[PDB]
Amino acid sequence: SKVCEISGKRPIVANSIQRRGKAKREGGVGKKTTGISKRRQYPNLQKVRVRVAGQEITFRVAASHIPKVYELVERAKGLKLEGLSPKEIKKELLKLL
Amino acid sequence: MKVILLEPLENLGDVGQVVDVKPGYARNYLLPRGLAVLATESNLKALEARIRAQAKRLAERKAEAERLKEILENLTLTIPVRAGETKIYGSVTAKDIAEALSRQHGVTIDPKRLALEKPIKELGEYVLTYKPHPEVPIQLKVSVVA
RNA sequence: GAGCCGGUAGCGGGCGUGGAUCCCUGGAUGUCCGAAUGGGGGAACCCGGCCGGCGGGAACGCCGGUCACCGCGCUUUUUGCGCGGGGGGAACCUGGGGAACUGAAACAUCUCAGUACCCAGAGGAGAGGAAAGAGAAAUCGACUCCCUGAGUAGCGGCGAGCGAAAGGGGACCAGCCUAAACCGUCCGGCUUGUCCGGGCGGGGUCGUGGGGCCCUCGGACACCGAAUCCCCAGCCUAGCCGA
RNA sequence: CGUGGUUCGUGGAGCCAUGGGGGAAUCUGGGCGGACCACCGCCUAAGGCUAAGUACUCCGGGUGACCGAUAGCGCACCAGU
RNA sequence: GGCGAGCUAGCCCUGGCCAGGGUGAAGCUGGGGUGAGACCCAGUGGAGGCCCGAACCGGUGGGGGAUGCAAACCCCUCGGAUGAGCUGGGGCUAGGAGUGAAAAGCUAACCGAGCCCGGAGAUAGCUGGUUCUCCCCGAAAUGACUUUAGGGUCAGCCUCAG
RNA sequence: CAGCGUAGGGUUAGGCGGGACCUAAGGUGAAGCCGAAAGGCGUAGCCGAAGGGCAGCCGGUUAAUAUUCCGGCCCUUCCC
RNA sequence: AGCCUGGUGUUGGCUCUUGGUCGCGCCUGCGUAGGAUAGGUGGGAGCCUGUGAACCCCCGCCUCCGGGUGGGGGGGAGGCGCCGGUGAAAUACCACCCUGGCGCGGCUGGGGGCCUAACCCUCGGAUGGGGGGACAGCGCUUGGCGGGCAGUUUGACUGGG
RNA sequence: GAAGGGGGCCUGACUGCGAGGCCUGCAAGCCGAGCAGGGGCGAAAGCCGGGCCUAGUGAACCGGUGGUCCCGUGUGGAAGG
RNA sequence: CGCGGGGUGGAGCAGCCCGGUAGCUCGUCGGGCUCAUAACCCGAAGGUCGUCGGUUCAAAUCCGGCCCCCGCAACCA
Ligand SMILES: [Mg+2]
Ligand SMILES: [Mg+2]
Ligand SMILES: [Mg+2]
Ligand SMILES: [Mg+2]
Ligand SMILES: [Mg+2]
Ligand SMILES: [Mg+2]
Ligand SMILES: [Mg+2]
Ligand SMILES: [Mg+2]
Ligand SMILES: [Mg+2]
Ligand SMILES: [Mg+2]
Ligand SMILES: [Mg+2]
Ligand SMILES: [Mg+2]
Ligand SMILES: [Mg+2]
Ligand SMILES: [Mg+2]
Ligand SMILES: [Mg+2]
Ligand SMILES: [Mg+2]
Ligand SMILES: [Mg+2]
Ligand SMILES: [Mg+2]
Ligand SMILES: [Mg+2]
Ligand SMILES: [Mg+2]
Ligand SMILES: [Mg+2]
Ligand SMILES: [Mg+2]
Ligand SMILES: [Mg+2]
Ligand SMILES: [Mg+2]
Ligand SMILES: [Mg+2]
Ligand SMILES: [Mg+2]
Ligand SMILES: [Mg+2]
Ligand SMILES: [Mg+2]
Ligand SMILES: [Mg+2]
Ligand SMILES: [Mg+2]
Ligand SMILES: [Mg+2]
Ligand SMILES: [Mg+2]
Ligand SMILES: [Mg+2]
Ligand SMILES: [Mg+2]
Ligand SMILES: [Mg+2]
Ligand SMILES: [Mg+2]
Ligand SMILES: [Mg+2]
Ligand SMILES: [Mg+2]
Ligand SMILES: [Mg+2]
Ligand SMILES: [Mg+2]
Ligand SMILES: [Mg+2]
Ligand SMILES: [Mg+2]
Ligand SMILES: [Mg+2]
Ligand SMILES: [Mg+2]
Ligand SMILES: [Mg+2]
Ligand SMILES: [Mg+2]
Ligand SMILES: [Mg+2]
Ligand SMILES: [Mg+2]
Ligand SMILES: [Mg+2]
Ligand SMILES: [Mg+2]
Ligand SMILES: [Mg+2]
Ligand SMILES: [Mg+2]
Ligand SMILES: [Mg+2]
Ligand SMILES: [Mg+2]
Ligand SMILES: [Mg+2]
Ligand SMILES: [Mg+2]
Ligand SMILES: [Mg+2]
Ligand SMILES: [Mg+2]
Ligand SMILES: [Mg+2]
Ligand SMILES: [Mg+2]
Ligand SMILES: [Mg+2]
Ligand SMILES: [Mg+2]
Ligand SMILES: [Mg+2]
Ligand SMILES: [Mg+2]
Ligand SMILES: [Mg+2]
Ligand SMILES: [Mg+2]
Ligand SMILES: [Mg+2]
Ligand SMILES: [Mg+2]
Ligand SMILES: [Mg+2]
Ligand SMILES: [Mg+2]
Ligand SMILES: [Mg+2]
Ligand SMILES: [Mg+2]
Ligand SMILES: [Mg+2]
Ligand SMILES: [Mg+2]
Ligand SMILES: [Mg+2]
Ligand SMILES: [Mg+2]
Ligand SMILES: [Mg+2]
Ligand SMILES: [Mg+2]
Ligand SMILES: [Mg+2]
Ligand SMILES: [Mg+2]
Ligand SMILES: [Mg+2]
Ligand SMILES: [Mg+2]
Ligand SMILES: [Mg+2]
Ligand SMILES: [Mg+2]
Ligand SMILES: [Mg+2]
Ligand SMILES: [Mg+2]
Ligand SMILES: [Mg+2]
Ligand SMILES: [Mg+2]
Ligand SMILES: [Mg+2]
Ligand SMILES: [Mg+2]
Ligand SMILES: [Mg+2]
Ligand SMILES: [Mg+2]
Ligand SMILES: [Mg+2]
Ligand SMILES: [Mg+2]
Ligand SMILES: [Mg+2]
Ligand SMILES: [Mg+2]
Ligand SMILES: [Mg+2]
Ligand SMILES: [Mg+2]
Ligand SMILES: [Mg+2]
Ligand SMILES: [Mg+2]
Ligand SMILES: [Mg+2]
Ligand SMILES: [Mg+2]
Ligand SMILES: [Mg+2]
Ligand SMILES: [Mg+2]
Ligand SMILES: [Mg+2]
Ligand SMILES: [Mg+2]
Ligand SMILES: [Mg+2]
Ligand SMILES: [Mg+2]
Ligand SMILES: [Mg+2]
Ligand SMILES: [Mg+2]
Ligand SMILES: [Mg+2]
Ligand SMILES: [Mg+2]
Ligand SMILES: [Mg+2]
Ligand SMILES: [Mg+2]
Ligand SMILES: [Mg+2]
Ligand SMILES: [Mg+2]
Ligand SMILES: [Mg+2]
Ligand SMILES: [Mg+2]
Ligand SMILES: [Mg+2]
Ligand SMILES: [Mg+2]
Ligand SMILES: [Mg+2]
Ligand SMILES: [Mg+2]
Ligand SMILES: [Mg+2]
Ligand SMILES: [Mg+2]
Ligand SMILES: [Mg+2]
Ligand SMILES: [Mg+2]
Ligand SMILES: [Mg+2]
Ligand SMILES: [Mg+2]
Ligand SMILES: [Mg+2]
Ligand SMILES: [Mg+2]
Ligand SMILES: [Mg+2]
Ligand SMILES: [Mg+2]
Ligand SMILES: [Mg+2]
Ligand SMILES: [Mg+2]
Ligand SMILES: [Mg+2]
Ligand SMILES: [Mg+2]
Ligand SMILES: [Mg+2]
Ligand SMILES: [Mg+2]
Ligand SMILES: [Mg+2]
Ligand SMILES: [Mg+2]
Ligand SMILES: [Mg+2]
Ligand SMILES: [Mg+2]
Ligand SMILES: [Mg+2]
Ligand SMILES: [Mg+2]
Ligand SMILES: [Mg+2]
Ligand SMILES: [Mg+2]
Ligand SMILES: [Mg+2]
Repeated sequence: SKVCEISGKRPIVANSIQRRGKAKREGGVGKKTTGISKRRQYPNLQKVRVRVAGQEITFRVAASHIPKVYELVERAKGLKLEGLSPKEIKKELLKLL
Repeated sequence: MKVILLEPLENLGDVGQVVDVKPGYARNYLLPRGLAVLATESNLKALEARIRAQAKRLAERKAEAERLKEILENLTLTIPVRAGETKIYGSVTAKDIAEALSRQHGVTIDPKRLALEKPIKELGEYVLTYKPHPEVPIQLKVSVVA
């Protein structure tokens, strides 16, 4: 659950590569690798509290798609439900088709 | 980022000036405080619609005077009063100049705000002025007898 | 088509040409546990709500029915209703994760290997698939699969080792739906409008670029036609004749 | 910028994918032909579906220069006992 | 990747157990003492990881046992025995992990890294083993180089064909 | 002869124990939080006992059961 | 792994304060020496002033305090040079620039203070209040410390090693 | 009877090769006449491809530097070889 | 090899800027106070200012070639 609620960006797995030596393109004999290990790369997840209808709604999104939250907030049309307006603001209003 | 202001500020513009600012400012201050809204393609469209609405129902209000200015600024009404001599027993008020014109040429006016200041006594040829905004000077003759 | 009441004789009884046993298809019944789903729980036990029934029957007990959760849709947040999901399956498949021994006659990059294995998901298959492709021929035309190209091109502590594609030959054969411009409509927001937005319908789907809108021509009986529905042949699930 | 995929182990390193930052355009638009530039060409990304040819064998069948009870399945026998 | 704290270690919740005797702290009361005290003396009292010693928990020395009664036993002897005590029941923590008044102890009778299945037919320049018959020939235990020295590569020496 | 073979018989409860009671460690877990997936947390609640709560004592009887059957005396809860 | 750390995202408001670069504007500079307290080199018989000069008085800055230099003004028609020379140079002016300085704007960087509204904590009470506060936390990235952990290496000959 | 000492000019401490051999497990190491180019010393014959000789040494890989033709991923370049 | 500094007298060392003193301390000598030496006072010694060539009227200055010592920073088949 470290996944963007809007873009669906979720942590990926990537290698940390320890290289040493002078580049070849700088008259070095070339680079050498002293280790390769796995690590996660998490999306830059942040909270976005935004007031909709009468309720406060909180999105967990990548900083990158924060704009999308407020665009999803513009679309307004009758909905006095529970703290679950996002259920409606969500994919219901994302791409739908 | 560009937003549409919904109020004068000092620090930005006023009531409709599309001005860009830090998205942080927008998200955590303006928008939440109704202080403004985002320059959406929609919101921007609806703003032009906003501007045209006024500019129309406004340039129409001026097209109401410039019209009622012409039918009035040249035609003259007569006020026959128990004048005695150069000093009316009664007095023609703005309220009167109204009723008069309503038949003497058949139009309606204020009758308030007419630059009336104090009911007019005595006789002669008077030139007053009217409204609203860029206006018209009405001419009228206070006479004598019935 | 004459025997039968399983392996299984026996004791003690019965059934069959009025067609039994047996075989195939369909249906009925189907305790309790188990995804297990009224609630508990140390699976196969225990304890309930609601409606109905049974016993003299209020207390008690039994019988039938019903009551988990989650998602989607309607719908008035009401409150309901409908639909679905859940779990399992030899191997096969895709995805998310992902070793080490070992090899390098030591060892760390490299190897083993995206293997073993864990997890999720799918289905009789799964994936993939209709060019923002190939790549030097003014060339070819979705994808999958086999042969070949080829141990080539390359990759590589240039070590150990790793190892393509185009093209050619085959199998199979298929191509479609949308989003948007534009138009109609219902609805909601309001700082009421040739306003914005959402919902449905029409429209449109392309690479010799395509579509929308405007005008002109002539725009049609047609002509193509399913991967959908329907019918049928054929096939599977018992058998029969057979010198 | 950080990585994965490809034969490509940073290599002249493109292409496809994308965790981070910045961030367009709508045919005179964009991507690609292995850094880059020009020229000449190829193709139209950011929506979706799509039979068949393919993989497997719990299951039924048919075959064997396959075994024949220390073999063949762990089990020919009430054995995952 | 799973299975294990029904053994053992620690901890958490709720219970239970400790014959009998001995020593006699404080405090208390009274008396003496003083300006008032400290304090002293009696009696009372009944404290303590206090004493002796069963149950209970131990495991000191010796003998026995040694294909045992027993894969930790038996006899005699010995330590603790109101406490950091013993113990039933219900729980929690684990494999580079737990738990440990600390021995690398213990984590289901072998723990310097548990068990099971799997990768797996790991690898083993080492050791052992390698099955009918007859015929002909018939070595080597040296040189070079080798993280090489009981292993190899080339040469040397054997054999077969032309 | 047997704790062995074959066969037949034998375990009787409103009050004893446990359950249509309670909570403990802990476990589970509407709300909620977190995590690539598996899953990990977690308020209330629920589960959880050798703790709390709750009404039976003395005899007789069978080859074998008895606070269970019987006899005597004595109590609990529910319904009306 | 963990921990420290720069850049950047989340991340906003208001200020004061500074640096780099650039354009422009105005000053900046000393050797007797020429008559002097003329920065390099050019152009240069011309000028400057009656679009108010020198001579003075408040004024600011610079100073080798010698003077340099404008602003306010009393001021009312002069005020410079070449020339001649005990000096590389000539010293009206129009210039292109050097060195450094202030000034204005431009593109960027650094710091400090205050604010609150993200983010965090807290308040039997919340659409809110209080505290912290664009810090901290967290994402990506930089470099470092790093037996806490991990994988390994740690030669052969040798009158045994 | 110089390989030793002295002086004069000079740079063959050449380029392109190399018959044939020494040694030798491989790979190496060694000697080398002669031809060609263009030279040096010498009247000449001739000698000269470092040093009286035998130690003064390091496979490959990976890179640096200067050249040069050669390859240059559709083509001209460029990157890189 | 790459980047940055410079050697001044016997020593370190200011003059390196807007081209112009080729300085200060200790050591030794001369001289006086000191019963004394040192302290302490007076004066004085030694610089073609790392190399050469340049742009200016010169120059330690600025450029450039040059040389090592020191300084900095990588790489090593
Ligand atoms: Mg890294
Ligand atoms: Mg190069
Ligand atoms: Mg590895
Ligand atoms: Mg962004
Ligand atoms: Mg039977
Ligand atoms: Mg019978
Ligand atoms: Mg009969
Ligand atoms: Mg029949
Ligand atoms: Mg049936
Ligand atoms: Mg049925
Ligand atoms: Mg149940
Ligand atoms: Mg009923
Ligand atoms: Mg029922
Ligand atoms: Mg399904
Ligand atoms: Mg399933
Ligand atoms: Mg499952
Ligand atoms: Mg995968
Ligand atoms: Mg996989
Ligand atoms: Mg997944
Ligand atoms: Mg993976
Ligand atoms: Mg390995
Ligand atoms: Mg091998
Ligand atoms: Mg190995
Ligand atoms: Mg090996
Ligand atoms: Mg080893
Ligand atoms: Mg691999
Ligand atoms: Mg599965
Ligand atoms: Mg098929
Ligand atoms: Mg399919
Ligand atoms: Mg598909
Ligand atoms: Mg298409
Ligand atoms: Mg095409
Ligand atoms: Mg190479
Ligand atoms: Mg591979
Ligand atoms: Mg092909
Ligand atoms: Mg083909
Ligand atoms: Mg086709
Ligand atoms: Mg509309
Ligand atoms: Mg539509
Ligand atoms: Mg449509
Ligand atoms: Mg349509
Ligand atoms: Mg067109
Ligand atoms: Mg027959
Ligand atoms: Mg026959
Ligand atoms: Mg990238
Ligand atoms: Mg890669
Ligand atoms: Mg490499
Ligand atoms: Mg390379
Ligand atoms: Mg690449
Ligand atoms: Mg790559
Ligand atoms: Mg390109
Ligand atoms: Mg890319
Ligand atoms: Mg990206
Ligand atoms: Mg184009
Ligand atoms: Mg291409
Ligand atoms: Mg190209
Ligand atoms: Mg680049
Ligand atoms: Mg193409
Ligand atoms: Mg498409
Ligand atoms: Mg498909
Ligand atoms: Mg079969
Ligand atoms: Mg047979
Ligand atoms: Mg047998
Ligand atoms: Mg067998
Ligand atoms: Mg036999
Ligand atoms: Mg089988
Ligand atoms: Mg067997
Ligand atoms: Mg069996
Ligand atoms: Mg594990
Ligand atoms: Mg235990
Ligand atoms: Mg007892
Ligand atoms: Mg006692
Ligand atoms: Mg007393
Ligand atoms: Mg007393
Ligand atoms: Mg006593
Ligand atoms: Mg006492
Ligand atoms: Mg004691
Ligand atoms: Mg004792
Ligand atoms: Mg004792
Ligand atoms: Mg004792
Ligand atoms: Mg004793
Ligand atoms: Mg003992
Ligand atoms: Mg002992
Ligand atoms: Mg002993
Ligand atoms: Mg003994
Ligand atoms: Mg003994
Ligand atoms: Mg003995
Ligand atoms: Mg004892
Ligand atoms: Mg205690
Ligand atoms: Mg206990
Ligand atoms: Mg372990
Ligand atoms: Mg440990
Ligand atoms: Mg202990
Ligand atoms: Mg043990
Ligand atoms: Mg293996
Ligand atoms: Mg090994
Ligand atoms: Mg022979
Ligand atoms: Mg012989
Ligand atoms: Mg060996
Ligand atoms: Mg050999
Ligand atoms: Mg022969
Ligand atoms: Mg018996
Ligand atoms: Mg009773
Ligand atoms: Mg009892
Ligand atoms: Mg009870
Ligand atoms: Mg009941
Ligand atoms: Mg309870
Ligand atoms: Mg839990
Ligand atoms: Mg969960
Ligand atoms: Mg979940
Ligand atoms: Mg209960
Ligand atoms: Mg109880
Ligand atoms: Mg009790
Ligand atoms: Mg009871
Ligand atoms: Mg009683
Ligand atoms: Mg008995
Ligand atoms: Mg009795
Ligand atoms: Mg009774
Ligand atoms: Mg940081
Ligand atoms: Mg920041
Ligand atoms: Mg500034
Ligand atoms: Mg200028
Ligand atoms: Mg605050
Ligand atoms: Mg607050
Ligand atoms: Mg505050
Ligand atoms: Mg921060
Ligand atoms: Mg780091
Ligand atoms: Mg490091
Ligand atoms: Mg270690
Ligand atoms: Mg280290
Ligand atoms: Mg290893
Ligand atoms: Mg050795
Ligand atoms: Mg020896
Ligand atoms: Mg010896
Ligand atoms: Mg000589
Ligand atoms: Mg000579
Ligand atoms: Mg030869
Ligand atoms: Mg040699
Ligand atoms: Mg020599
Ligand atoms: Mg190598
Ligand atoms: Mg190279
Ligand atoms: Mg090379
Ligand atoms: Mg070429
Ligand atoms: Mg190509
Ligand atoms: Mg090219
Ligand atoms: Mg090169
Ligand atoms: Mg080259």
